[PDB]
Amino acid sequence: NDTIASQDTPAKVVIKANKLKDLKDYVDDLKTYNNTYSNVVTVAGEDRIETAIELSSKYYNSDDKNAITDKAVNDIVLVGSTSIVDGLVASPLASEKTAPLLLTSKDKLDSSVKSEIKRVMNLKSDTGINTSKKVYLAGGVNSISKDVENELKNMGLKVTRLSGEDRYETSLAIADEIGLDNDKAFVVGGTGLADAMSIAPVASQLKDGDATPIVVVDGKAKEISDDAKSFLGTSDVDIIGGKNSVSKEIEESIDSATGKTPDRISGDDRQATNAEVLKEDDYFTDGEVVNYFVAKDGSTKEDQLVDALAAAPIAGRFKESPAPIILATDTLSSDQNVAVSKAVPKDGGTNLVQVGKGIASSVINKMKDLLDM
Amino acid sequence: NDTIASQDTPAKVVIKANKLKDLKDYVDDLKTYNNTYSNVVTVAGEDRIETAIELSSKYYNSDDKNAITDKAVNDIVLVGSTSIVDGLVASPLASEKTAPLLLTSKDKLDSSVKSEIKRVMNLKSDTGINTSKKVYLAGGVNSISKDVENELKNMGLKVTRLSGEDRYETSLAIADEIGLDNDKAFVVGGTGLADAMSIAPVASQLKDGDATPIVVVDGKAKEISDDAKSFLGTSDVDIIGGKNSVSKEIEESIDSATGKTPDRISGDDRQATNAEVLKEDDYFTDGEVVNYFVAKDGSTKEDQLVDALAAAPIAGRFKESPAPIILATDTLSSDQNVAVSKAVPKDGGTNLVQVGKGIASSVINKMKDLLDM
Amino acid sequence: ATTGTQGYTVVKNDWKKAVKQLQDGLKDNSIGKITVSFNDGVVGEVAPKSANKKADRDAAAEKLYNLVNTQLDKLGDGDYVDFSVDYNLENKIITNQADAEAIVTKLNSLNEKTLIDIATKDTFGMVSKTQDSEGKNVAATKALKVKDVATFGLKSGGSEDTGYVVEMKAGAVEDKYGKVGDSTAGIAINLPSTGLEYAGKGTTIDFNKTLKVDVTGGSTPSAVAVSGFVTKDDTDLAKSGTINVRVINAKEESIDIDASSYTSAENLAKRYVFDPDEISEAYKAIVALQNDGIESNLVQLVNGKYQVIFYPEGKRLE
Amino acid sequence: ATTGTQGYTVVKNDWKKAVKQLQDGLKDNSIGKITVSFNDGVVGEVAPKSANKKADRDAAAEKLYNLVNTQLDKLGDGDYVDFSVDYNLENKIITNQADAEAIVTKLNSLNEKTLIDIATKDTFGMVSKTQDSEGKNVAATKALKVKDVATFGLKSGGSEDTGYVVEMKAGAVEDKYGKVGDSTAGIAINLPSTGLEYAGKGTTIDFNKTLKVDVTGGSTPSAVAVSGFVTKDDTDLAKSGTINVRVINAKEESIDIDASSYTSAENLAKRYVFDPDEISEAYKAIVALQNDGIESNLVQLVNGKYQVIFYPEGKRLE
Repeated sequence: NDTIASQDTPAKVVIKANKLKDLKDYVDDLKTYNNTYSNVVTVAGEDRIETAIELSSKYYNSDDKNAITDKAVNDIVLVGSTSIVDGLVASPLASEKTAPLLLTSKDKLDSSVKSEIKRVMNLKSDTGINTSKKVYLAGGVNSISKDVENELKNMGLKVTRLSGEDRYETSLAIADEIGLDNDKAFVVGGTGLADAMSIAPVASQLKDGDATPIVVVDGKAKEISDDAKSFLGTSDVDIIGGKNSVSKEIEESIDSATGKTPDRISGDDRQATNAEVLKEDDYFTDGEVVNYFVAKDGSTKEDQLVDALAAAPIAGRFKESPAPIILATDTLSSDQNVAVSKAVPKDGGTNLVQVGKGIASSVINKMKDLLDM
Repeated sequence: NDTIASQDTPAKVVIKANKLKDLKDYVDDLKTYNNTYSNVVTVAGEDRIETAIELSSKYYNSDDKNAITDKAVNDIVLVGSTSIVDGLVASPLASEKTAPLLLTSKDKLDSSVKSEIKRVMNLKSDTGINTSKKVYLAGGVNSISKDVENELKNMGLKVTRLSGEDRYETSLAIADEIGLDNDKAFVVGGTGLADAMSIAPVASQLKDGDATPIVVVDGKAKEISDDAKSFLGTSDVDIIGGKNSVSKEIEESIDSATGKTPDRISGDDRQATNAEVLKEDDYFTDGEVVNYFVAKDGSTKEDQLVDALAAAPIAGRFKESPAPIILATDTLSSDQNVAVSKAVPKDGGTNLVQVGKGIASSVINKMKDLLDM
Repeated sequence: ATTGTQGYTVVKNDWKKAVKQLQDGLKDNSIGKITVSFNDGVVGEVAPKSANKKADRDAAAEKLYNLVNTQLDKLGDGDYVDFSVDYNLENKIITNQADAEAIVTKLNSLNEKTLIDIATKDTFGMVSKTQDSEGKNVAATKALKVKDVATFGLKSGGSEDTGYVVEMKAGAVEDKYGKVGDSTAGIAINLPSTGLEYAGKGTTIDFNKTLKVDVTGGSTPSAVAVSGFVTKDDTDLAKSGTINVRVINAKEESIDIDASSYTSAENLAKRYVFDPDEISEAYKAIVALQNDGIESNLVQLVNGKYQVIFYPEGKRLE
Repeated sequence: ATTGTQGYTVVKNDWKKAVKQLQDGLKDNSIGKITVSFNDGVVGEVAPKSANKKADRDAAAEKLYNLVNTQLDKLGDGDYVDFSVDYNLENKIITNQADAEAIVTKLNSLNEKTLIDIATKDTFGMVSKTQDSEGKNVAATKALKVKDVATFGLKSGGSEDTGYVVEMKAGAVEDKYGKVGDSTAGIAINLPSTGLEYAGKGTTIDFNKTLKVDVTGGSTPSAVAVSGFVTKDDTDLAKSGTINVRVINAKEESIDIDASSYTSAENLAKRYVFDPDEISEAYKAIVALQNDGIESNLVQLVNGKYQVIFYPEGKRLE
């Protein structure tokens, strides 16, 4: 009626009760609190830049239990910290390249970021930086200036810039690098920032190594661009967002070009659209989604969606079960609550990762309830 | 007349010359600059506390080429950042225990230090802190307060305090933990702080796992303490420092107690004594010392010898060839210049580690010349 | 001996009682040999030179204590002492004469307990040996008590070397079994002829079965018998084998949920990290026991309270 | 090819000339086969169907270019192309009739060069075949020039298929070797009977040894000979074997120490990290060559300049 304990154990815990039911309840709570203090992690710094670094340090070149890689990486994806628009579709790139998505100030490369780059890639004075060490700049000069690009080159790294004359051309530059190999692509409107962040984790899900590209299109135009049409070829397209993000005209345009009827995952607002991504069976299976990420929705400010941008690749590759990102600053929507409820198994969730500061307590609490944590 | 180059090589460097001698000179300079930008490291932060952390992060639980250990450690040695006197003889303890020597503020455990402790010991929320994780506090309450000791206990670490009513009793507490197992001990005067730092690397040299203890004695007293006599037993003693640090009376006292004639390694000043430690054949072999550490001498301020304190264990265990510490803030002494000259082989030095900020450039340059770097 | 094994884990504070039990075991001849280890290394071996000699068993017990008392008493963190205990319950004896007399007085405390009541017209009981003038049974003077059935006391020829033996001697009863006013002759009361001895060979007297009446026939009784000593195995554990005991430098944490003040499950999680599989398996064993009839090693009834045991990995950070 | 093995490393910028040399090698029949690899994977094999046919050799050369020209021209970072070259210099031929005639005219430009001067009383030279009335040697009419020794021109039966061959035909000389006024008879001049052909079998004509006079005897000469074609190996490398060539996407850094402006050793160290053992071995090879005359593969004389090659690990941080 006993086992021989390890010599290093700090205590012998004997939990007694007259009633087996009172014991049951205690041991249940113990389990919950044990798992919760173990699997309910917050990954945040004081800045948006620090949050991205925290993500990189935890998940890339890390001994952490849920790390994407334990060895040094060969690729970085860098995004302008303010410019959510330029790097909007960079998450699937970061995923495919086995790279952290880091944020930098536009003018000067942040010393914090420089340090993390050295750490994650294992760059040292005594060791040569061979041509396999690569840094992708997602955005033009207005998001990541030439000054920063030259500073990265000066340290001895190969620097490829994925950019165009506008957000649309820039997205195609990024999407082109990712490649449309699995006959599937995601399309988002120019202003549909939260929508791109809802789908980013899904796009970041790798199948035989390849991520799925996201393309930004002019949602109020008569037609999409020749470049978009050429890139999209004859692939299945899922439009993320409502008519106000990507019009009826654009849907037809994509229909005509591809010759295949595009799907539409959308809601009345950003939180509804986020819920729909989770509810969509193609992206997630009912009662088989255990790992979850939470980040701000960008209702207060749009550029605060960069937390989700940095997190999305990790969410896509997380453990052995891809995770969505729930978008919520102050409050979860009714649609989200439902979505998670149907997504999570009977047993409940096994991982919850809050990304960034300023996410209200009710939100995490609600998530913990829904996941039984 | 050629080799098949690696695919990842950034260039093919062809160095040509009409005169073989001009080539010789170029390739010689190349070698020097190549080794120097590789093996002449500075390890310093903005604070004394940060310098110690930098040392820990570089050499303990590190993938660095010259790291003391690549896995997580089980022991920390903590010292009050201002109190050089209390932790004076802690370096050989840190060495024997395979521990970094960290510095903390007396009242509040520094967040920087707390973070490094977690990193170096690999402490995590999801993993249990078993009873093998130990933190030694070298000093009484006036160097490291109860507040800090309780804060370390609260994190889940075993905390043993090595202290006494004064510096002398505290040294014996530390020396007692190290153990006088190899029938040998070092003795330094109460005011001989620089002398203790000169010998600390030597004391930190392990032989069959064991370091050699250092004991502080009242240098102007008629006799050493009963506790010192009891600890020292019948062992060989090497006194470090001149008459003004440890009197003739004390030498006799140690002679009488041990029954063995104590040696004396000393000079007219601290820099001379430092040189003598290097010149002493028992501690270092002529033309076989290639690795060198440099730190401030404490002439400007005595407490600035904490850099040497933190470095000394690493110096003792460095690579496969123990290193001394040269004590010099603004200038090397004539004795030091000579000492290194005789110490270094014909080939020159292979490693130079500057520890801390305010070491003058002439000093490092002189060292680089003496070591042919 | 080894961390995952079946065996006992004694905390430091209780080392004295644990060693005393091993000493008692050596004295009463339960334990043939104890191999002692300080951490991973075997340091000593305790065994009486001849089990049949009392002095040799006491010598073994003294040596055992002398060896380990300082190591256990001053046990540091991470240190532990393992005892591999070769035992054999069939060799166990009652080596103290005071212990044998303690059983005799335990038996004597039942002397006044009524086994069979005096008979009535409705209910069967004790009747007289001879019937009335009409040829019907009449009630007995007194009820049948334990004092009427047998006397107790230790047998002659016992010793500390070989062991003592509590003995039961059958009495005599003239009164018989029947109903008052019944024509059928009272049935003779069969007194204990067997199970008259008890040596205590790793077994204890089952008082539910010892000196109990056994009426045979049901509605029409034909025979009445009173049992002698009926024993029971004092443990579920095997008669012979080897047992591993380990002392560790850990504090015992008593969490009584029924108490006025106890450590909440939250604060317990805050203080220690538990192995998830250790908990989940314990929880599943509780749920299974609650919902179905399924008993488990993980959950057990001890001292009128259901309990689980956890040896956490270590303390939790912060 | 494999990293660190013996073989050639061509930078991207020079891929065109490298492939042209392989093409020329295929055309002139030096190269029997080339196995091509894009990165680690073998993608193609170039070889003429029959080496004796010109068309087949040209076809091989065209195929080689067609295969690799896009891969090499657009070579990305980390990518490389390896050529395993089965060669045999003995099979090498002169495929152009213009090249053969260029050698003939090169030989014909020596026709007026005097090999042996007319004899004097002091110095040995050319004398007449018959002595004067008194029985002493008399000076020859003309000196011995190259035109007197042999005529040049390409041999009949040559073709682009099999190859052309420059031929030397020995002349005739009546005049002999001696001193004027000497009684001993003039020594017969041995004209070239061997080395009359040159096909260019991986060799070039050594003009220091070709058509040179070889007087035997010293103070008292006994024999005089004029050599035919004496060749020299155009490269130090073996006649037959297999060689590995690798193109990489790296920039070439020419560091000429004799130039007005070059990269200082400091700035070079600042820009790249070098393998310490790669340098030390190179330095030791230079010192050894400087002090002791010991030659090495690591340091070599090329175009009147001593050179070393370094392939650094990568660029240096900061």
